[PDB]
Amino acid sequence: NNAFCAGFGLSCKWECWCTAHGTGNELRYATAAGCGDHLSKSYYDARAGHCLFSDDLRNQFYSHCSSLNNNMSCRSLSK
Repeated sequence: NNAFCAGFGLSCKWECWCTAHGTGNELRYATAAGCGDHLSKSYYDARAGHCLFSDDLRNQFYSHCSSLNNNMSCRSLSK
């Protein structure tokens, strides 16, 4: 849900991050720049350097990583 996800990083349904073209390396700073305060209802997890959300904000996050010339990878948090 949005309350617990954006608030504590709990009950989130998606975990996404920007990745570098060519190497596929995770890019924490690019990820942070489009998460938390930059994307309503998202939760930036500084330990993993990943962006989490309950609502499906993949389109919005995709646009962000792309604007920086990066790719995006997401994990569905499936039960």
